[PDB]
Parts: sequence; structure tokens; C-alpha cells
Amino acid sequence: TTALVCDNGSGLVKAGFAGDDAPRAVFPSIVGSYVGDEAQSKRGILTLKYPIEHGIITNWDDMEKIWHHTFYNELRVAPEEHPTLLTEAPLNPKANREKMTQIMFETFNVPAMYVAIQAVLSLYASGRTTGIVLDSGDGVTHNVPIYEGYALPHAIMRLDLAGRDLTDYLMKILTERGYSFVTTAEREIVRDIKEKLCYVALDFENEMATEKSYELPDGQVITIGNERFRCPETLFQPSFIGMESAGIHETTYNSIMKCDIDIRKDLYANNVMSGGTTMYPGIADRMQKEITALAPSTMKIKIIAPPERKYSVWIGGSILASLSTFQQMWITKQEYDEAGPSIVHRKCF
Amino acid sequence: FKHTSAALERKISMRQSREELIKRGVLKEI
Ligand SMILES: Nc1ncnc2c1ncn2[C@@H]1O[C@H](COP(=O)(O)OP(=O)(O)OP(=O)(O)O)[C@@H](O)[C@H]1O
Ligand SMILES: C/C1=C/C(=O)O[C@@H]2C[C@@H](CC[C@H](C)/C=C\CC1)O[C@@](O)([C@@H]1CSC(=O)N1)C2
Ligand SMILES: [Ca+2]
Ligand SMILES: [Mg+2]
Repeated sequence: TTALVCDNGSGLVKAGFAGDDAPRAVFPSIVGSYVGDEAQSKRGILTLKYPIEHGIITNWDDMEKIWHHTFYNELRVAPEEHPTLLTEAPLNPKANREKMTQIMFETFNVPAMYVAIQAVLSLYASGRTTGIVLDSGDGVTHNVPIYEGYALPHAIMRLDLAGRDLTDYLMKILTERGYSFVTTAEREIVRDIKEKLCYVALDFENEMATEKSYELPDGQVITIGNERFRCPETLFQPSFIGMESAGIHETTYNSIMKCDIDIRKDLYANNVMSGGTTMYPGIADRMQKEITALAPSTMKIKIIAPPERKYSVWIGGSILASLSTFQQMWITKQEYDEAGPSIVHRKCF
Repeated sequence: FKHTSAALERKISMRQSREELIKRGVLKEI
């Protein structure tokens, strides 16, 4: 009667029931026999690993632990009683999709199942089927242009840096300021600093040419200045961490330019942002500015970045799973019994 | 979370075939 929606990120699992306004379960995507919060709080006994890297599932045994924990411990549901919508990264290898499907049907015995591209779900959450999504999380960043619900694979851009790299970079530059953040626990402290105090400058040079206190657990009060905006500037200038890639604005432009001439206008007018790393204050206005500088003046640029965007992917899934037009799209246990794992490529597009 | 579901439902209703989009040059594999 009620669909489950799970968005498995590199850093956080977002899970819940279709219809809700937010994933009721949000917890670290880590396994230690111990998953999530339970796993972290017992850091001292187990070895903690992330089973998803850069948005791709790489440790299947631990991923199975994640899903099991999600159904039984977090949501407290029996998997068998709910259609389950899962998410995947842009350009996820086919074999991974099939393995996800196989696990869902054979290990968890779901009555029905679907897998959707994350960025497509955030676009959907905004009530659109055409537009270009900047989706940035803990592990990977993508520009994903979409026309009528189909991501355009030839025009997808991946930027191999996201929230975790930003946190590492703030550790670096704060250390240069005289402090020292090096270990994993210190990395968590710095992540908190990033989420509370960083922002994106409208004009980076002007900002530089022009500060907050943060109290550490040990009681020391440190001061953060230009680091606040230098950390997320890396998104616009990846050479800050030695990356040769163009910034998110430039890759948005390049992605659009790889698309059919007559859809470009529609991509420029429907630029959606989603994911934890798009939460910086000033990022929407900065992208507006940069895209405007890159685009022809004959173009209306609009950036859709709602307050709940950290969770837009999950929210998209939740909306989609409840639509009448979607119900014929579920992979049923019957269809999987008749076609095996490869049914995923036929049904989920 | 539901304030866009009507619009979306309408848009998905008249969603074009992958094949049609490949025919008209919009859809291409990497
Ligand atoms: N207010 C904020 N400002 C800056 N960064 C933030 C904020 N909130 C969360 N983040 C960062 O977003 C990242 C997690 O976001 P999210 O849950 O969207 O990632 P994910 O889905 O797990 O990763 P991916 O999609 O890359 O697999 C973390 O790096 C976190 O520090
Ligand atoms: C509060 C919180 C946020 C988060 O985004 O957490 C996720 C998951 C987390 C897993 C390890 C951590 C010790 C467990 C709990 C932290 C969960 O790692 C992250 O913090 C990593 C390490 S630092 C960073 O920016 N990404 C992101
Ligand atoms: Ca809504
Ligand atoms: Mg994500």
C-alpha cells in the first residue's frame, strides 16, 4: 500500500515513505555488523568503510548490510510488503543496475522495484521533465541535462570533487592558518565548520580583497576568515585542489552546448540545483551570474534551488512513486521471474 | 513534496518514446 524510497549516497543514506515531505531516515552510509549511527558510535571496535564511492556501489556485502539495516532497523518495515524505489548515479555501470535489481528481488523479496537516476528525480521534484541539473553530494558532482525525463548521456559532465573534497581542502587551508586538522575525527569537526560557516562569494576577487569564531570540543576558540569562501570556491575553480577540470559553471555551459540546439533555451531556463554541496549561501546567485556571463544575452537563465534541495532527489522519488502514470513502470516480481536482472534496462529509463 | 505532483503527472503523461527522441537527434549514447 505504501512505497519505500531510498536514495543511497556516498556519504548519507536517505530513506523513507512516498508521500512524506522528507526522508524520515537519514544516516551515515558506513558499515563497521554495525551500520550508520550505531556503527560510528562504536568506532573503537570495528573498522568503518563507505560502501559507495563517488556515487557508485563498490562493496556489495556492506551495501546489503546498508539495505537490510534500512528496511529492518531504520524504517522498521518488511521489505516484502512495499514497492521500493532506489536511486543511482548518472553513468552507473549496467552490471551495477542489474546487481541492485537482483539483490532487491532475490535477497529482500520485494514485490516491486524501480531504479531512477538521482538528478532526474531532483528535476522531477521541481515539477519539470526538462532542464539541467547540477547535483552535488559528498562524493561526486554532475551536470545532467534532461529532456522529457531522459538524461542525455552524451552531454552529462562529471566533476570528480564534492563535499568530502571540500572538507579536506578546508582542513588544509585552516591548517595553513596555524591550526591542525588531520585525523578522521578532526575531519568531522571541519565538516561541521564547513556546513555552518562557509559560503560562496558573488565576486571572489572582491571578497578576497575584503570573520567568525568557532569553538572546538577541547574548548579552544578558533577564527575563520577567507577560508569561509575559499573552500567552496573550489567548485568554481578546481585548480585550488590541483584539478585540471573546469568549474561547475563552465561545465554547465559545456553540457548545454553538447545538447541539441533547439533544447538549449529550455536548459538555460530550467537549471536545478540539488544535493548537500549545493547548500552554500550565495551559490545560486553566483551560478546565475556565471552562467549569465557565459551565455548569450538572448537567454533567460533561471536557477531553481529550493530550501529543501539537500533532499530533492529523495523528494523527487517520493513524488514519482505516488503518481498514477508511474504504477505501470514498477518492475514486479513476476516480470523479474520472467526476465531476470536485465529487465532493469527495459523498465527503468 | 506534493505541490508539484499534479504538474509532473501531466508532463510524464505525454512523455515521448526513447526511440522517438533518438530519431529526432536529441537522445544519444555516450
Ligand atoms: N549546509 C551545508 N553546506 C555545505 N555543505 C553541506 C551542507 N550540508 C551538507 N553538506 C555536505 O553535503 C555532503 C552530503 O550531501 P548529500 O547527502 O547530498 O551527499 P550524498 O548523496 O551522500 O553524496 P553523493 O550524491 O555524492 O553520493 C557532505 O559533504 C556534507 O558535508
Ligand atoms: C553528521 C554527519 C553528516 C554527514 O554528512 O556525514 C557523511 C558520512 C560521514 C561518515 C563518517 C562519520 C564519522 C559519521 C557520521 C557523520 C554524519 O562522513 C562524512 O562526514 C564525510 C567525511 S567528512 C565529509 O565532508 N564527508 C559525510
Ligand atoms: Ca510538493
Ligand atoms: Mg546524492
